[PDB]
Amino acid sequence: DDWEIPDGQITVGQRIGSGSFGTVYKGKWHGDVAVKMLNVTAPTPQQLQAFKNEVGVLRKTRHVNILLFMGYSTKPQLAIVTQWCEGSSLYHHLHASETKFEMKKLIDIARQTARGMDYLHAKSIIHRDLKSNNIFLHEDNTVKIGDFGLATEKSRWSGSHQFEQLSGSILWMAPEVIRMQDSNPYSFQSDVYAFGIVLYELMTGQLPYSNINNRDQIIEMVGRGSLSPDLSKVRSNCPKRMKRLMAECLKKKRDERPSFPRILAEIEELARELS
Amino acid sequence: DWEIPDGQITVGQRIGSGSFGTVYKGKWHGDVAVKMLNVTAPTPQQLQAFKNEVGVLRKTRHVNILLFMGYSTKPQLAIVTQWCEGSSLYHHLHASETKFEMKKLIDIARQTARGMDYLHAKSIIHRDLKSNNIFLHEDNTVKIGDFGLATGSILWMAPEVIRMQDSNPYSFQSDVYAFGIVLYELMTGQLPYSNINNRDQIIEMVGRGSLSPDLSKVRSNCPKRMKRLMAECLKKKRDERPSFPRILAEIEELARELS
Ligand SMILES: CC(C)(C#N)c1cccc(C(=O)Nc2ccc(F)c(C(=O)c3c[nH]c4ncc(Cl)cc34)c2F)c1
Ligand SMILES: CC(C)(C#N)c1cccc(C(=O)Nc2ccc(F)c(C(=O)c3c[nH]c4ncc(Cl)cc34)c2F)c1
Repeated sequence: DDWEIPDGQITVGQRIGSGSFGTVYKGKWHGDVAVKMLNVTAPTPQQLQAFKNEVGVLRKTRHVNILLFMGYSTKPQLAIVTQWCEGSSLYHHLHASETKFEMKKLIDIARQTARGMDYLHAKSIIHRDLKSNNIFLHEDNTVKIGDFGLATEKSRWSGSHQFEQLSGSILWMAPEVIRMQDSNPYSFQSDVYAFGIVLYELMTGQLPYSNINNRDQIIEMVGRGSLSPDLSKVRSNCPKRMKRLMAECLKKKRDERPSFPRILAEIEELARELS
Repeated sequence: DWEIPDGQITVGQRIGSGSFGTVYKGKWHGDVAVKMLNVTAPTPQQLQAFKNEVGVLRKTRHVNILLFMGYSTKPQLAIVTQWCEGSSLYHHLHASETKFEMKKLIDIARQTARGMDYLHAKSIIHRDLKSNNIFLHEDNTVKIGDFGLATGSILWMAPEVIRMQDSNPYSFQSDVYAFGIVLYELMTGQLPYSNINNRDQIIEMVGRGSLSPDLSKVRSNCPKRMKRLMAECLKKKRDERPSFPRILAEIEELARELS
């Protein structure tokens, strides 16, 4: 295969992070790359299948707003090679750094994120974990959507042990995803809900549910339909179109949420109005 | 699969002519560029050129190479890529005469060498590298393409190429020479031979080895290692020029030394 990179070519440099996703390094290969390695010793069946699936998903993508897949290696380690992203995630900017973006820039971040997601859905790819920490602000001018924490081990059990491991994603999980009444409750429409929460973050500067003190309460109440983000907390310069669009993306009945083509078109119209 | 069904792309403003056909800005999950052949039936030559271009572009996944996104065959042959925002390096250096700091000039050289190293690793010869084919996307990321008239090549032609030595005088080393001329443009802010008035004189004298770029025009803060590298890339004899892995390594090292 054309995207396999022979052993010896990549210089694997600094370790950036390790976790349930494997280990990510900065590397050199015709310039800067990121290298995600999924095993150290002989890979398990699970690891091999996770690697094959991730390469298969990524190889379907060629879009400016989706992390650029570049290649893979299989020996001595399973490795997925992509572009290097330079900067911080949207989550890090908004919630860890007190970055103060101008509204035109908040809308551009929304617009680029919507382009990437519209593209994914056109390629029949449900992201499954859209959230502001997976929206990379590369060189502070380009959004790159990735899945920067994809767990290699998948649980077999549709259960409440899942919520610990997915604690970093609870705020972006649609109500039907929380309730898990289907064995795989993820859809294009659950990605749209997550995008609604991102809109909330951009237009309020805050995470939803900031006054709820524990995750179990969020899980219970969002599941029951008794907790919803406080939309009144949008900043005074929030455009009217964004108030409407955010409420539509957060609709409790999944089939009432708008599609990404419609979301994108609305945000493109807004951006034109502000320019 | 990369075929884009008809009707999905909104074809917008006409930008210019391409290497074949016509380039437009378009909409397709965001901005794109679309190069279309606006004929009702393509010739064998046109179909082959389309196939060769899609085939080459599909082999590329690198931040410094224009991103291929898809193609269409009906009703017209079309090649779809990312839209590049900004201007070419030619435009910045020679038209706007944008005043870049030396750190940025070196970064542009470094990014161009990454893209070219990548191409040559993928067994792709560019054949028309020049500053008009180096797009400065968002004023800071190099995208190498072959933009034709959307953004004229004798100044970048190695002596063996300009003298028409044989029916196909191109090689990785003629790409290296073209890169040497891009280095010259970056480091001097000028085109080579800016004082020579006649194209035929340039063709004759560069081919013979009696005219070469005036390296005295390099800016006083051009690092010595960059000037020497440029001179190596510009060697009149093809086989004396360095490979891109060596070029890239040298630029990476000299850039590290500056900062
Ligand atoms: C298409 C989709 C649904 C999206 N969207 C998806 C599905 C599955 C996985 C990924 C996915 O993105 N993989 C992946 C693979 C290799 C990596 F190195 C990294 C990775 O951490 C980085 C890749 N550059 C980086 N620069 C800087 C930093 Cl700090 C980290 C990285 C990575 F996240 C994306
Ligand atoms: C891989 C290689 C050897 C390199 N390197 C190569 C070989 C052959 C052709 C091309 C090649 O680049 N094709 C191509 C196809 C479609 C286009 F729309 C355009 C195109 O003008 C643009 C694509 N975005 C653009 N943003 C802005 C503007 Cl002003 C123009 C464009 C284009 F140049 C590249």
